[PDB]
This record gives sequence, C-alpha cells and structure tokens, in this order.
Amino acid sequence: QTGNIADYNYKLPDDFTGCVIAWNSNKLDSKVSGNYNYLYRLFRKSNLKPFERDISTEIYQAGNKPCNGVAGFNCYFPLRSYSFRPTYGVGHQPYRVVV
Amino acid sequence: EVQLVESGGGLIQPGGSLRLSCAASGLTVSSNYMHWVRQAPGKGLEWVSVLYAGGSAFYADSVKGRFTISRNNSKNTLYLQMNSLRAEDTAIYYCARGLGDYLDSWGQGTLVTVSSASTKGPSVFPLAPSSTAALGCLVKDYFPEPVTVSWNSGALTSGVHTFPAVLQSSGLYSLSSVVTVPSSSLGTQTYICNVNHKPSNTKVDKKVEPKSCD
Amino acid sequence: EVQLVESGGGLIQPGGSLRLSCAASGLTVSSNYMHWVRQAPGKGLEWVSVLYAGGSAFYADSVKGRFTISRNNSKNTLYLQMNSLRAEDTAIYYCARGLGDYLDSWGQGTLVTVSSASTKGPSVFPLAPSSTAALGCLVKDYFPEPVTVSWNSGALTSGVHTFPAVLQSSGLYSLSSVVTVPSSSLGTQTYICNVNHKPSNTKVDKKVEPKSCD
Amino acid sequence: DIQMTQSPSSVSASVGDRVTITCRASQGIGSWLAWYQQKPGKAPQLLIYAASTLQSGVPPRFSGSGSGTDFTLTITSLQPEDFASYYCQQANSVLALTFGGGTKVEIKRTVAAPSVFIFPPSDEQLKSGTASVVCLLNNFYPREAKVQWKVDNALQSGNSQESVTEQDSKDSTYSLSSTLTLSKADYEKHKVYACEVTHQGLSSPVTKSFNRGEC
Amino acid sequence: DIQMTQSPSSVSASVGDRVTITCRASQGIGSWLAWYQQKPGKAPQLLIYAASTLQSGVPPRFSGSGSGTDFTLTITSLQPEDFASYYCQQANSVLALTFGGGTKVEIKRTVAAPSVFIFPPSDEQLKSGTASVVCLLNNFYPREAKVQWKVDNALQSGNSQESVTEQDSKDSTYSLSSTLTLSKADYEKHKVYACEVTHQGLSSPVTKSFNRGEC
Repeated sequence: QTGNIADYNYKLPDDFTGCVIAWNSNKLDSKVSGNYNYLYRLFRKSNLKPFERDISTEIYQAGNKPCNGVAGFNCYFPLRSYSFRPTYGVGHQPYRVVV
Repeated sequence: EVQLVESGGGLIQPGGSLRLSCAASGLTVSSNYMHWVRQAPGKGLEWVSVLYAGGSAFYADSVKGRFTISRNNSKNTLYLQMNSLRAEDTAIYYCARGLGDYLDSWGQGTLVTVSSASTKGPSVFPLAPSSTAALGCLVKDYFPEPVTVSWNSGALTSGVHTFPAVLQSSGLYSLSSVVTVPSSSLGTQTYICNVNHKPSNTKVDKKVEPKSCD
Repeated sequence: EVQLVESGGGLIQPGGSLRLSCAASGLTVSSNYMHWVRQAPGKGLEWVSVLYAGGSAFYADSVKGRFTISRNNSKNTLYLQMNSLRAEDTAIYYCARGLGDYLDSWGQGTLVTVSSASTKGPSVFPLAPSSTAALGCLVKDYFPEPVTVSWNSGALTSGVHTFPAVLQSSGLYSLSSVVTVPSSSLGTQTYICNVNHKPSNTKVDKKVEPKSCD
Repeated sequence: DIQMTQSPSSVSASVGDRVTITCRASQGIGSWLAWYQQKPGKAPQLLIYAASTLQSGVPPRFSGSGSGTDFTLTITSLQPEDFASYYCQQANSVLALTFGGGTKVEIKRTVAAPSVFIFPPSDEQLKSGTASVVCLLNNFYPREAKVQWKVDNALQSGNSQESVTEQDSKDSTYSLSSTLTLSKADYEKHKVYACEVTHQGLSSPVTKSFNRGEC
Repeated sequence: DIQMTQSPSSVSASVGDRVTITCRASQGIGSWLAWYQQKPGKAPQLLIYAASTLQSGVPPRFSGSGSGTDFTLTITSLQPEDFASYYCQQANSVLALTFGGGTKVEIKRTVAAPSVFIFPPSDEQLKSGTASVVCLLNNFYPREAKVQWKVDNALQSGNSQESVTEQDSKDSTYSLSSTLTLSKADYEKHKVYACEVTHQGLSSPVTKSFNRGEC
C-alpha cells in the first residue's frame, strides 16, 4: 500500500513481521490555538529503502532553473506542520502509534 | 513564464486507443505531482488520476483503472493510454499539477469526445418571420454539434444569438439560432444561415424569407 | 427496414492489405451468424468464411486460412483482412448473414480485383457496315473487367447489344457491341463509339462509316 | 460516499451589494480550504492556498474561513468580473477528492421589456411527421420568464423545453427560446397555437398568436 | 469432394409452358432444400426456407420437394420476371457447403430468322499484326446458331470463340458474335472468308462470304 506518507516517510517491506497498535489521543496533543511542534516532510525526489531515517531538509528542486536555497517560484518548503484542533471530525485526531 | 498546452484530442470511436501529450514549460515532470480533472457538460469538475514519485498510482473508485501513466524525462512530457471507452467519457480534459493536496496551475484544455452512436445528418428548417423583425434557422435531428451559423458568411454578426443545445427524449439534440434585423430590410437583404457539420461532413445552406400559409 | 451496405473495395496490388466494412441496419452483428460468399466471373458462387459466437472460425479447404475475422460490438460492423492475394482471388464479394444453414438477406456487394498483370488500355477497331444494317466497335486487349459501352453519349439506346466479356489465350479480355440501324440513315447521321473505363483512365472516341468499296 | 452539498444553488446580486456562498461537508475536515472560480470558455483559476492567506495574483477583497464542517466565502467589494461558478475543495488527506455542484451569480442589467416572437413549423418539417413551434425571447432582464404555451385556449404542461443563453459581453442580457414539438396528428387537430410571456418589464402579459393555414 | 452438377445446362420456355430443373446430390442428404434466383446486375434472391414452406415475399407458384438424393424445382404459372440462374443448396450439417453449376432459362422469339452480318477486320488492327473476323448474329431463337467458318471453301475447327448475351427485357432475344483470330501472315495467305448460319427459321443456310470488304 502506497500514499502520501507510506512511500515517503516510513515504508514497510513485503517480508515484514511484527505488529502495529494505535489508540485515541485527542485530549493530549490538541490545542485550540494549534500545535506546531510536529513536522513532516512532503516533497522528495523518489522513494527510499525501508528502515532508514532522513534528517536533511534541503530545498526541493522541481524545475529546470535552480533555486539555490531561495524560497521563490517553482520551489517550496517541503516541511509542513500538523494543524490540529479540538473541533474536528472522527478522522482528524492525533493518534500516537508505535510499531 | 509558466504555461501548459495540450494536444492530441479529437473525435474517436469507442474502444479505440489515443495517446495524450502534456508538456510543462520550465517544470520537470518527474518531480512535481500531477492531476487530471474531467468536466462533463452540465457537471462539475471530477478528478481522474494522480501521479506519485514512481511505481504507484491511484485512480477513481468508479473506474476500474483503465489509465496507465508513463512519463519520460528526456523531453519533459506526459503520456497516457486510453482503453475501454464509455459514452460518459465525452468531456473536456484539464492538464493539472498538484502540491500539498492543492492545485495551482491548469492547462487550457483539450477536447476528447466518444461517439458510440452513428453520425447522422442534420435537418435545417428556416423560421418564417411573421408580419423590428426576428428570423433564423431551426436545426433539428442533428448528431454533430452546430459548427457555425455564419449569417451571410460572417458578414452579419450583430444581433445573432446561438442558443445552447438541449437533450431530446429520442437521444438527439435540439437547437435554434436567431438574429434580429429591422423590418424595413426584410425585402431588400437576403439572409442565409450556414449550418455545416464537420463530423458528418455536410454543408447545408438555407433561404430565410417570409413564407406564405405559415 | 433491413439493408446491408459494403465499402472499401477497389483496385489493389497482390499481397496488399485492405479492410472490409459491413454494417447491419437494425441487427446486432455480435449475435447473428455471418457468411461470406464469392463469385468469380465465368463461374458460380462460392462460400469463403463463416462467423461463430467467438474464438472459433472455419474457412475453406482450398484456402490456407488467409482471412481473420475481427468484430467490434460498439460500432455494429464487421472487419475483414486480406493477406497473400492470388490471381484466383479476383471475384465479387457479397456480405451475407445466415441462420440454420440457410441464407436469407444479402447485401448489394463490393468488388475486389487482384491484378497480377498491369492494366492494359483498350484498343478500338471499327466494324464498317454494308447496306437494315449493323455497325459496331470492336474492343480488344483490355484488362480488367468491367467496361461500359455507350453510344452517342447515351443518345442511342434502341437495338444496342453489348456482348459479354470473354477470356482470350493471352489473358486479356475481349468485347463487342453492335446495333441494328436502317440503311437509309447510313450516310446522313454519323455514328461514334465511346470506350472508356476507370482503371486505364483512357477515353477513345472512334467513328464508324459505311464502306461502298474495300 | 462523501456526500457534499452546496447551498444555495443560484443567487443574483448587483454591483456593490451583499452576497455570500456557503459550502457544507458531511464529515469533519480540518482547517484546510480552497475556492475555485469557473468562468465558462476558460480554465478555472486558483483563489486561495491556505485557510486564510490569499494568492499573489488575486485581489485581497475575498474573505472566507472556517474550523468545523461548515465553510463560507464572501466578497467585500463586488466587481463585474467576479460573476462565475464557485467551487469548494477543502481536503481529503489521501487524494484530495471533494467537489460540489456549485453556484452561479449573474450580472445585474437594467429592466426592459422582452421581445416576443413566434415561428410556425416549416413546410419541409411537416413532411417528416413532426411539427416544432418555437417561441422566441431576446433582450430581457431578469432571466425569469413565465412562458406558457396556449393551444386551442387550453393549458399545456410537460410539453416544451427551454434554453437560456449566457449573458452577452456587450449588454449583459438574456435570450430564451421555448420549443414545442409534436406529431403531425396532434398538430393538425388543433387550430390556435400561441405562447404567453409574463415579465417584470411588461405591465401586462403579451401573447403572440398564429393560426394554421394563415395565408 | 463436393461434386454437385446441375442438369440440363439450359432450357427454354414461355408463359403457359412447362419447365423444370433437377438438382441431385452425390451423397445422402436430409430433407433440407433451398433455391436461389441469380440474375445479373444485382444480388440474388432466395425462394424457400424449409423443404416445402415458402418465403413471405415470393410467388406461391414455385413448387419443389424431395426426400432422397433427387431434388427438383418447378413453377406452376410462369412469369417473365422469373428468368434467372437456378442454384441448389440442400444442407451440409457443419458449414452448409453445397452448390451446382447452374441453369439458365430464356424466352422464345417465335423462332425469328437470324440477321447474319460479317465484319472484315479494320485496317488499324492489321497494322498490329493480328486480324479479327466477326460473324454477327442477332434477333434469333433458339440457341442452335451454327457459326461454322469457311476459309477458301474449307472447314475450320478450334479457332473461334462464341459469346451470348443475356435476353433483353423488351423483346427477349439472343445475340451472338464469334471472332476468328488469325495472324497477319496467315490472314494474307487466304482470300475468301465465310460464315454459314443454319437455323430453324431459315429454309436454307445463309453464307455471308466475302473476298474484299463489300465492293
């Protein structure tokens, strides 16, 4: 299974064994003003090997012209924060998941 | 500095194969996200497909996944494969790109039409101006779209109003085209409606004059 | 209410590729059986191919399965392909349907001619009359069939008898055409024979006059 | 099965008046929201990227925000070039699938009287066994027009279809054509055919009447 | 190995006369039977569906039935429009492959006397090295048109080909022309060329002998 996060942040190999669990934590990491501590990456060139950690947050290259670290046209900041509020639906709660 | 163009669309029989092309000016096709949005006549914009980094693509729930996305970084283009046509697929195609589950730049669009039924000829019937004045030609039992009315081969462009096509109960379309002219020029100026249909390859010219016995 | 039409036939070199079209009016081609029959000049009709429900087809024993049947239910038509053409393949083609080992409705027919040899122009030789009387134009060494003979640009129609084409030992066809004319108009009205046919693109106008002596 | 709805279906306003559009979502979606302006004859353009930030090439008069399942958009200073379809697409977090029917807003025009015309079926169409009578309206505002077909002084229901043109760029007016189609048997058994038009710009209804075989 | 042959090759009958055609199968076949009318200029038409039941749009006077390997077809009341080629296709139970040579039928001309004309070869054809001599026969009946050739008062065999047209729709007659082909060297060797015609309508044979054109 692929998606926006499966092939970009944590890929599960086919020959994988173990278990994954989840629980509701809507009253722990949710504030009316908003939480900005949690960040996630969105833009990358291609998928990577499973079981690795990526720390580099260089500027994304998406056009023929180079941006050289300048946040301008045709190059945006790939890291976005999780915008969560305590007045969301049943599918928009912060869940703490351990693998 | 940024513009998108589309080409390759046109008339196609159902069950055929056609290949799309979409080139991005100044943008690399292998890096950014993509989006394809379909707008049926009388219906809103509907998403079709999205391209990921590689080896994965998601399609609509209604369709069975009859689009295959292939891209080449040599000349910065996008290629699509067409199969298993349906009468609902007759709509406009909008080449789009996405970022952060958001859409910013869209192309001008290309026309792709599926014609399962036969392409029959039209039947142009002039409307008699009863004794300003109004006159026109009634186009009925037409399968292709009305190319143009071309009142006097483009000489008359004032007062012309081409009504939108409507669906009849028999599966065909109905349309009327009219123009407002002064009543003093009814007997001096001769008006001809140029109703032609390119898909059926016919040209019909009709005479509009005040008739007798309605 | 039921009619069959054929198109796509014409002149073709041996070993060429051509597609046959046959659309059924008011009938579904994917359900009813289809039959193909040929009739070479100088002989009777001969069955060629038959259609089944799907995935199976039977051909003639003499042929080596050089027809492949492809049918699309969306367009309600039938497609035939020709490969490895021969000189014997020159025949008229009729689109047919069958039921219960019986044939009921046949189309108007299409012509496919295989020309192993090049097209030969027709030679016209006058046939001088001699005092009623009859005068004619002799057409020789022409290929292939058919040819149409008209006199005085179609003005003369009474008594005209166009003889059927016959095959010579050299492989070229022969034909004659005469008319019974009273002897009182031999010297007052001139007579011409118009020989012209499509594959040669040559028009010949030959005049025939009476010969009092030698 | 997301099942979104957009209300109202249609609304009309003039220059500088008050108008707004509301988008409702069946399930709870986060603060993400977008709006699109679909002009006929051209590809639609983006309006906003974030929940409240505006795009660089659009005027900043657009105001709209939301936190729950209800979202809205409005204009502080209306302009004549803002009359198009309004679409809402908040988020889906997996593939971005949400879109509604939309709402179209039309430019105000000065109220005048419609031009009512009637056209009998042609003699060529009579040989085909079908007769079509067209009631013609041009150069009228507002768009609403109570076109009622009168056949032998009797009301007709469920017999005609109406077509409305888009507002012209020269005078921002409408054109309406009502087409009544019938068989040759039903056309020849009635003598009087007419269409009655009721309009705001007309003090009294105006009916154009013609009779069969009127030489 | 189908091997179906129809006999006789040709027949001649008029209105009120008796005519029949017999088609036989070499191997045993069922009760299935069909007949076709093959006329030039258009696609052939069918006669019957079953062994005895006829088609909806065919004359009811066509009669034909059989049980064994011998089949036949006949017409009760003959019509001038029923003069075409006769073909038989009984059954094959796998692919329906059976057909015969065919049989043609024509209309009398009260045994009219033939008009025997001769055409010495044109001078243009003589320049090419080939001479063609045509003996013309027209408005004659029946098929017994002897076009035996005489050159220098000597008989010939195997040098001419005969062609017969279809019967006309106005007077229903025959038309035969036979071309004698010889080389230029062989044409100049002899001087007298003749064709004699023996016919039922002629008491004595008529020979249109020529030494020069006419003179």
